[PDB]
Amino acid sequence: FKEYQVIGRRLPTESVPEPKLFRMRIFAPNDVVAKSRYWYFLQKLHKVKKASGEIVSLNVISEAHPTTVKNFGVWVRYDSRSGTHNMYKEIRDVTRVGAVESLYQDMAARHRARFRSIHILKVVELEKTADVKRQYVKQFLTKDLKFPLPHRVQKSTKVFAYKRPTTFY
RNA sequence: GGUUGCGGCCAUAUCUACCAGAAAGCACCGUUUCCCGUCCGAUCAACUGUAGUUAAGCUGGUAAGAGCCUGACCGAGUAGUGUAGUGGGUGACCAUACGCGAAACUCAGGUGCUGCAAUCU
Repeated sequence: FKEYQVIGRRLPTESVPEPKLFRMRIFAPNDVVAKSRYWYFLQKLHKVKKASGEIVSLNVISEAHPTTVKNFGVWVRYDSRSGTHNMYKEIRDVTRVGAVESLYQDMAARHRARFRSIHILKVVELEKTADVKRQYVKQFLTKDLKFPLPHRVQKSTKVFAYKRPTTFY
């Protein structure tokens, strides 16, 4: 994934030139999917369609500080078999892109919700801990977090081995 | 501009209710010998433009009007739908992708225009 910015005009009509312009932080894998997802999200907010309209600018937004662990709040409208829900998941990730990648998996695992079902409504780095509502984020926001990785396992490149394996760590 | 004759598109011209109309024209309007037609000179026919009148018609104007039209990132890019999938879903159906795309609804504006001929403070 990447987080494309997509800006789009509509078109110019005689009588109304210089139209309003719009902008979306589309989390799309590439220029081409960006430009879909933008228009798919436009077509649900305005009376404009890729034909009667135009993209202005793709710009790939990069994470400002991409080696800092962040608590990303994300709101999601996802469509079930039955009915469509809102949500609010929180994701400890080092970028928006990684978060929103790893949300789509988390949605897919926990709700069988495919990428095409989910909308990413808003994404937000949460400044304060406390605003982190979910327990499963909160775990890792503890004063002096130490833990082990019990039951380590070794990928032997060979078939056999003689030493008889161990899970010490 | 008004009016008349013949008109074009055929309600932006229809309808409902209330006001205004100088000039001309229109009209209502008077008469029954003749042609003419009726149960009945009302209609139609003829005669006068004389006795009268804008009351009605006709025209124009008014109405948070009915209707009619036109438009709008008003609703709705919805509903629907053409194509695509070894997409979902027990299925019923649904979601997406490339496409086209309504109607009610909501608001705004409008409410005959116009041709030829003739005529009129």
